[PDB]
Amino acid sequence: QPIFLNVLEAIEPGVVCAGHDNNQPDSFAALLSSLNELGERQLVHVVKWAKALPGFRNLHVDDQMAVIQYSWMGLMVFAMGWRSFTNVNSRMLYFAPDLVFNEYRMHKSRMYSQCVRMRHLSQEFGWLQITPQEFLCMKALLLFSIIPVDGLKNQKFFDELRMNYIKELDRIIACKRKNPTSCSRRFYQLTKLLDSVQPIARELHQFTFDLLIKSHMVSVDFPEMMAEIISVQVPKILSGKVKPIYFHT
Ligand SMILES: Cc1ccc(C)c(Cc2nn(C(C)(C)C)c3ncnc(N)c23)c1
Ligand SMILES: C[C@]12CCC(=O)C[C@@H]1CC[C@@H]1[C@@H]2CC[C@]2(C)[C@@H](O)CC[C@@H]12
Ligand SMILES: O=C(O)c1c[nH]c2ccccc12
Repeated sequence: QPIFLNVLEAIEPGVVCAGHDNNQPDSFAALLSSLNELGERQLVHVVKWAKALPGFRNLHVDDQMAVIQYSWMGLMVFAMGWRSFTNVNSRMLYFAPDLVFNEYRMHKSRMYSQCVRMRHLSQEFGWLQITPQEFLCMKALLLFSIIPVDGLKNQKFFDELRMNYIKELDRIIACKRKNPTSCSRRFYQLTKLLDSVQPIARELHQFTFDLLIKSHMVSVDFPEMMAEIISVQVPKILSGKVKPIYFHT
């Protein structure tokens, strides 16, 4: 910053619609299918976003795809939680302008427990009085928060990149604090918030995987990219071959 901050703010994705038909009565098939589609559409914005981040191209072409394919879920949840807080003060999950989840939908989606956790994450944005800038940095960092236990092709470039994004988050915290104790206190809070995202993602990873398996049974449509990623990338995470990077133990 100003350089770093300018970029993140300049590349922040715009509003993405789900294409849901809010005129038809709610149903598991319709709601989940809409969530899946929204996922596809968003995945495209995430790829272009990540491929605009400072130094992202320092990563091997294969690792570039790897990081996105593993962290998309977390990235989308953290971003969904930020929208819910700013647009409806966490009252409901603001997936998209045409896809807002109230208590009833949280129930009909059959993933109420997961909606509760995500909504709790949204509430954190308010309790911790997270700023738009702190949010942007954290989200950028989420892209580099999950890798295979055996590392990537060019692991070194990844470490350097992750290290630099952590440094940037530090400057964001320092560029608005006089006390040397307030800074350390904030960083602690932010890393705690970042970690709390992984557990929520894993539960969604397990849920979507199971849904994909019995998709044909429950009449739930899965976009092309979503189906491929969930049947090839997600399993690696659920089997322990790929794991998130926690700040705290
Ligand atoms: C070769 C290359 C160059 C840049 C990026 C971001 C990637 C990862 C990447 N690309 N794509 C397509 C092109 C199918 C939309 C992806 N779709 C889903 N997940 C991905 N990680 C990616 C790959
Ligand atoms: C990432 C999405 C879609 C993008 C968003 O705003 C967050 C939201 C979180 C729940 C995901 C959904 C995509 C489709 C999934 C993966 C369903 O299959 C089950 C959980 C859904
Ligand atoms: O700030 C970042 O994210 C950076 C990634 N690669 C770099 C090289 C020099 C300075 C900052 C960065």
